[PDB]
Amino acid sequence: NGGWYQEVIIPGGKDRSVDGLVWVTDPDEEMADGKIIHGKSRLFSIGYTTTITEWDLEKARAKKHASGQHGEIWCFGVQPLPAAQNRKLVAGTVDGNLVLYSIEDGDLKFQKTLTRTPSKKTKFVSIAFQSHNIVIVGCSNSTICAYDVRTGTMLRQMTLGTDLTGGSKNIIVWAVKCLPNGDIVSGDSTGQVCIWDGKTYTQAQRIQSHTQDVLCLSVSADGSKIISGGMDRRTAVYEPMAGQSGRWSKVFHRRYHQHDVKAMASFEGKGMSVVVSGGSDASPIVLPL
Amino acid sequence: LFILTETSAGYALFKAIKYKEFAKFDSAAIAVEEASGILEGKVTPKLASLLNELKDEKKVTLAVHDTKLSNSITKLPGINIKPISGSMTDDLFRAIRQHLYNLIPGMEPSNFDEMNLGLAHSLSRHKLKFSPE
Amino acid sequence: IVEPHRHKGVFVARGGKEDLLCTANLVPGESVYGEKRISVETPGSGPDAVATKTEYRIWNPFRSKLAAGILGGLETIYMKPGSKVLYLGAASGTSVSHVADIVGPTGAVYAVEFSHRSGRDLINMATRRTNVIPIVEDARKPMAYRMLVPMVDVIFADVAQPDQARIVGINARLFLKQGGGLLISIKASCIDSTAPPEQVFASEVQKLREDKFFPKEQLTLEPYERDHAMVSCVYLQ
Amino acid sequence: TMERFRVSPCGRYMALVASDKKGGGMLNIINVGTMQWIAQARIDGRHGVADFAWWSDGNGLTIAGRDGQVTEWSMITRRTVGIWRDEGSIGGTVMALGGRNGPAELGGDRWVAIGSNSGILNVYDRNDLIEIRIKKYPTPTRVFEQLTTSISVVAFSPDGQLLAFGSQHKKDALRLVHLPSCTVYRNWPTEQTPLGRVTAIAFSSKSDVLAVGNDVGRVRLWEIRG
Amino acid sequence: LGYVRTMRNIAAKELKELEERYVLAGPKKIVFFEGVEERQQALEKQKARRKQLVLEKLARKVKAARKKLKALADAEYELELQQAKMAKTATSGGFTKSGRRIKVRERKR
Amino acid sequence: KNPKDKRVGSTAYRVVSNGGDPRLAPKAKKQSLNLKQALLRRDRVAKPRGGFFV
Amino acid sequence: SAAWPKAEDPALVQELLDCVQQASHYRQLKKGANETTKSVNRGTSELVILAADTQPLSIVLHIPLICEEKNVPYVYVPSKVALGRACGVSRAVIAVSLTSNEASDLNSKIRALRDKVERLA
RNA sequence: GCACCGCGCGCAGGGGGGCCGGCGCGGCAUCUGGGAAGACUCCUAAGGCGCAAGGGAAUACCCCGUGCGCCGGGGGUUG
Repeated sequence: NGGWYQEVIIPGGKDRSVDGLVWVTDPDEEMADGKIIHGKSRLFSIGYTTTITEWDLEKARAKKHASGQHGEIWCFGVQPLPAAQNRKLVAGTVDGNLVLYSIEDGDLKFQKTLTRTPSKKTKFVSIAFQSHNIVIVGCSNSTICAYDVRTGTMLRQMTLGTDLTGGSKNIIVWAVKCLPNGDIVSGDSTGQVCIWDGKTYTQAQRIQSHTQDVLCLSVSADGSKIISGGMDRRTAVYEPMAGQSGRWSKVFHRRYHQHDVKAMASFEGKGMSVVVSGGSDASPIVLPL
Repeated sequence: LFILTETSAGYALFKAIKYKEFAKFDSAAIAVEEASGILEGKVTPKLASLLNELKDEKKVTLAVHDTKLSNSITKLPGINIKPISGSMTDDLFRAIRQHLYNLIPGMEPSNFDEMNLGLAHSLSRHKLKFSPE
Repeated sequence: IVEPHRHKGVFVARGGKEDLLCTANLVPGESVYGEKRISVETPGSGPDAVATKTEYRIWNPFRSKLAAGILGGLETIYMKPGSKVLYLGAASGTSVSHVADIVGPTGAVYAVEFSHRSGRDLINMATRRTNVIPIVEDARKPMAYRMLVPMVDVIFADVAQPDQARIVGINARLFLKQGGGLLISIKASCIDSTAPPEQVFASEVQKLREDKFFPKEQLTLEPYERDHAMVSCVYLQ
Repeated sequence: TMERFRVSPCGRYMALVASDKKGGGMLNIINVGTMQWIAQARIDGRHGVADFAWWSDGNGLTIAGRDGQVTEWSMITRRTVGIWRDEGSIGGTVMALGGRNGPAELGGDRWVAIGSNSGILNVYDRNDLIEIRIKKYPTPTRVFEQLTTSISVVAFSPDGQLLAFGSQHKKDALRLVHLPSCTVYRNWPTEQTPLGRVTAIAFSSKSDVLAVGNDVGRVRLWEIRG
Repeated sequence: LGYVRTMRNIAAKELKELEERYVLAGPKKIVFFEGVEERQQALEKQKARRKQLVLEKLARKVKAARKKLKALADAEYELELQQAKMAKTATSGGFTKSGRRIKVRERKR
Repeated sequence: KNPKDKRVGSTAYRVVSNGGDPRLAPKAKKQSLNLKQALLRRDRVAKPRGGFFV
Repeated sequence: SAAWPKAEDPALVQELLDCVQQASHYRQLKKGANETTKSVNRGTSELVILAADTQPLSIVLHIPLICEEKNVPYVYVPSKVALGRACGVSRAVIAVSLTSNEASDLNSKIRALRDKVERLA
């Protein structure tokens, strides 16, 4: 409740990094008498390898490893709740193939591969789920693909243009996330933030916000605020424009960090709405949301 | 510790290390009905004649490695003892079939694999008519 | 002239310009899929000079995965006449007939093939040779033929699925003996068609090794096929 | 560039295709009276935007890109109404949009005509796109395969009774089509009708005069009389 | 064209049979070990003209059969280009004798 | 690390190696870590690093 | 259904139909189910593209058997009309088969395209 | 083994290192060259291409104006 006490540090070895972190929290189970068993929360990570690691916070070391024959995993996420005991991780990678791992009953194993891109030069850099069965992935070849997890099919390939600010024509969608009403918010290599329609999968807005590329996004739990953190050490806050629906605009920006803002995540509960942004200056900055 | 073993012919039970009892069968076209009855987990006469004791449940245990068969024979009220699923029970149901040469002088002093072959042919041709030609 | 090879149950036929592989036909006077066969007698019949007793079916390594391993330098094949081999991926009864002729009448080969047309030709082959039993079931579901298959000695595995090591893993946890044998044929263009095949094969060997096999050897099938490996390994010993 | 544009029929807006292909084309929409940017409509394709057409009431516009994706994009909600696909188009070249008494929420134009690079021009009744949901695979009212080279021009009559579509790359490759019957007129053009290599066509405001201008630089005029 | 197609089918069957016979006549193998000790023990255990003529003969037969199949395949391709050059309408395919490649972009109506 | 393989000329004898990662973490691929940086610094150059120093 | 190596990605479908159009201009293409079957049986065929919009789908299902016997890659595009006017036919073509030769930029495109089809499989 | 009043040299090879310099394989945001390339673009010109004969030669290469065809330019009023 505003104390921010650092409890445990579990260090990895030499030549070992951590790129993505995902908690998997089960829903509230109920006993025979009306007592509440809360969700057991398991921590998964990737380390710029082909291996998803599950961490044991009780023993303060790594619990499990899973790996399939594919490239290095660059982004992953846990499928949201609509099933109940059958939840699955979806992981994008370098060479393209969206691998899909299974987690149930204390297990982490490489289940299958949904699809892969035709072009071998498509690298998957960010992933976010719109619903239980629709996965929105950003790619390096200027696309935001929207796959469907059950059959593994492809709903639509959203695209973005060249960057006309410098060279290097391929834009890179560094962070996608999904609003609660269905829209998709995506920060990319131009420092833009695009608002994509949820039903049609076309863009509805381009908001030029940053100068260098937007590296991480965060979306409020009720869908009212968007926080964008870029490589120009800049954090920008957007609220919807009054009147027309689906139109966002940048309320204000400020440079909170001293290097780029590589990751941030939000929390809103028990009288505490924060968003914690960690960058490359090792200082996690907590903003009130 | 009642274990439930299903071969192509019959069943065995090793509750007290060493084998305790059995149930034998041979050479009928109701063997494929037994086969479908454990493809689902339905009522089975060999199953019921095995699990029918007269006293009570004396300790609620029946070790069957497939969870589907376990929670389909949980629902039968004929004996109301509740079974257990495969709690990584590899050692039991692997060692009994590797050391099943010890069992063969007990219930069927013979080689019963010809009806295993016949049931395999019957099931495979049943599925080849399920994909009809 | 016919000699037996180093592998028991496998024969070679030698001539002035050729060297062919062959097996001892369990049903003499009968061929299966259009294969050449040689009649040889045991010596002691000079006045008659009729090739009466032994009929040998020529094993074709261009249609067999296992026969491409034996001519490649497979040190053991883990099976002798009288063993028990589970054949995973029996495509229309091509190699499983030669495996049945290797294991003989006191051996038995359990063929598993999910695909229905190859199941049709497999059962129409398997009617004659009685030492095979065919199972038309998905190899990714071993509890559907757990009643039908007893404990085996060798698992042969030629199935074109990306979770080939997982299929081998569940079938070996349910059917292979302690200290058993596994001969698996790995297809790189089936598992990952973009990585180097050495890397694909090394990842499959590592998956078996964490799946509690012991990789003894690996050899490529590359005068005969393209980007195919054969891993010969033992189970728990 | 500012080469390709379309002014709205109400005269208030004007859309310009932005020269940025990269697997999907956008077009910037400009208020006519003040000459300022007011919107932008982006579609996904392979080479961008083949053509587009404003709706008849003047709000939205239908953007037919290359590789067959056609997109109805409204001006009121300022996002995409829907996306459908031309039937079997390996790549679109031109589109036109005309008639009256169409669907009320899709601009009120009845017919859309999309001509591909093979030579085939499909004509769809726009009351068949509504399944606001658009069918992802509508069927054409009529597929015209009379011209063999890529369809370069297409133009509806302003009262929505004629449709003239022509290819530039053949001498005298122009056809004239009745609507709603979708039948090619067989009596004109004949073997000796001096069309030339047709580069632009234009129907009159009362639709009494067809003007055809070729690659030599000669306009010729034809009274339409029914 | 029909005659060249039948001769190409016969010659392709001959090439397949001859290449099978040549392979049957004449970092490949990897053996794994648990440790350097077992690897060195196996290395201790490793420390403990007719075919040339007939394989050169089969190799010359294989090269002549490949030349024959390549010649018949080039003949069949040249005859398909002759069909394209003599079609009743303008069809793409083939080079002119000036060198410029024929390509018509009309559709077959 | 791992002992390098020894080739007789036809076959290759190699020690298996998985003794690097017991329970700790898998070692990050330096080729993939430098690729994500090269997507972050595309054509852009660094500013001069420190103060007055050779 | 029975069209399991389906090409669903529109970028890959556009690449397949562009290579079909280039082979059609090179006269390196066999159009139709019977001509496709003849090219696959004779073994001159490098890649084979079937269409999944066939109204009885079972009239092109024999070609996967011959391609499994001859080890050539087959792939399914969505629309047979698109395949037809990609070849330049003005009819609906349900199966097409594009062949190989000695040395071509088209042959390099064929090798890359069957690599992409093997990525689908 | 050579010098038993010496360093060192000729040679077998056991392991690890400087991972210094090359080679091979793989990815590589861009940049450079080539091919293909959009059909508004180029398509060599008001003409050209093909097939089959005929005639001549630097005799491997080619050139020229008869019979069938395929386009193109120009001209061109609901045939």
